[PDB]
This record gives sequence, structure tokens and C-alpha cells, in this order.
Amino acid sequence: PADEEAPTTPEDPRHPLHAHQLVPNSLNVYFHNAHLTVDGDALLTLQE
Amino acid sequence: RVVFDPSNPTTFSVEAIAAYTPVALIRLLNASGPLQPGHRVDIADARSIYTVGAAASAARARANHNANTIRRTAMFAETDPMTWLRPTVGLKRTFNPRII
Amino acid sequence: RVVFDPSNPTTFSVEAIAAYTPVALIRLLNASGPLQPGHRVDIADARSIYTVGAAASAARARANHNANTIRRTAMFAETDPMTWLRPTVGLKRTFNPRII
Repeated sequence: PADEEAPTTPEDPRHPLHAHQLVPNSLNVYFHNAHLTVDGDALLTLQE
Repeated sequence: RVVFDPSNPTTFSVEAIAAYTPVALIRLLNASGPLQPGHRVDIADARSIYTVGAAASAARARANHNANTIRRTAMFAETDPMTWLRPTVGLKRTFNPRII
Repeated sequence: RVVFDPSNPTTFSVEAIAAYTPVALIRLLNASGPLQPGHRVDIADARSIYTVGAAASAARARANHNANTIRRTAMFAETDPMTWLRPTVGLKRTFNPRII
């Protein structure tokens, strides 16, 4: 939601690097394969 | 769903699908078309539809974020029809755009 | 309990017994086979039953944590029935499988 801050640490639930978001065959697995704790507000920008 | 069918998705339901369950769905099927409906057609088009569909899917999915994210402004000089009386400036998109 | 019987464990009785108990049961028991009641079976299955039974008891004992863990998925390439239209990818299990 648009009421709080964005997630920071990879052990955070709302973070793309938690255990949850590791959906098989998602482009998130590469960034976690590479062990790059980058957040989603960057991932959002690949669309443009 | 639309896997045993000749190019029948045609960029229609794929965008109606979200950005999580479609990839969570292709990983669910365990077989392809024996009669090859979506395979007898030249696969060249069987590829060029799913991709753009997923593209528009993610696009409309993030279109909601345009409510809590700023209007992306030009980052270069890009001379303006009002570039007289003031010189244009770029903007390096370094800030965190997530408003509060 | 089970020291004096030939192959009667047979990963059936000990199957339901816990994990911390048989480790406790065997340091607990202090009896040698007087009639060789379970010692008539040689080393061939003297320990085989015990090891397979401990495996069954651990599996039944560790099956509980599966209710709050992530699904074990492909660790390697492991081509898919939907190998086309997207490349199958492994997944390093370097994350913590303990869900909130």
C-alpha cells in the first residue's frame, strides 16, 4: 500500500528477497542467485 | 488454459491475468498439444504474442503505482519550445521516488 | 522396549515412535540378549531395520515443519514440459525456509 515505507532487508516479508517472493522461474531468482539485495522500486523501472 | 490451441490467446487473457499467477501457471502444465494446435502454426507467431501480452500485463499492473510515484521527467537537455529566456536542464533519476 | 525380538521392529513398530525417544530409549535400555532372542538375526538385518526405522521416524517427525516452509523446487536446470517459451532455471537454497 501507499501508506508506509518500502522494504529494506532481505528478511523482510514485503521485500522481493524474502523466502516468499522466490516464485520458480521468476526474474527475481537471478537477483537472488547473484545474491544482490536490491529492492523492488528498482525492478519496477525495467518496464520503460 | 490456452496452451492446446493455435495462437488463440492472441494477447487477450494474458494481460487480464496478473503478473504473478501466469508464470505460476506455465510452471503448472505438464504436457503440450498432441494435435499441435498452437504448434502447427509457425511458432514464430506463437512466440510474438505471449511476450507482448505479458508486457501489457505488467504495464497495467504497475499502472496503479503511478498514483504513488512521480511523473517521470526528461533526464536530458531536450530543447523546449520555451527554451528561450531559460536554459533546459536534465535530471538524473537518483532519488527514491517512493513518496510518503 | 525393542531389543529382544528377531526383526519384529521392521520399520513398523518404531515407525510411529518419536525421534528424541529412541535416542533416549537405546541409551536407556541396559540388556543383552539372554536367549539371543533378537541376536539370532545376523548383522545383515540386525541394524538394517533400525536404520530404515529411524529414517521413517525422522520423516514422520520432520513432516510437521512442512506446514510453515517454502516448497522445495528445482535446484538445477531440469528441463520442463514447458521448456520452450521460457528457460527453466535452478534456484539456490540460500534463503531461510522458516516462514513467519
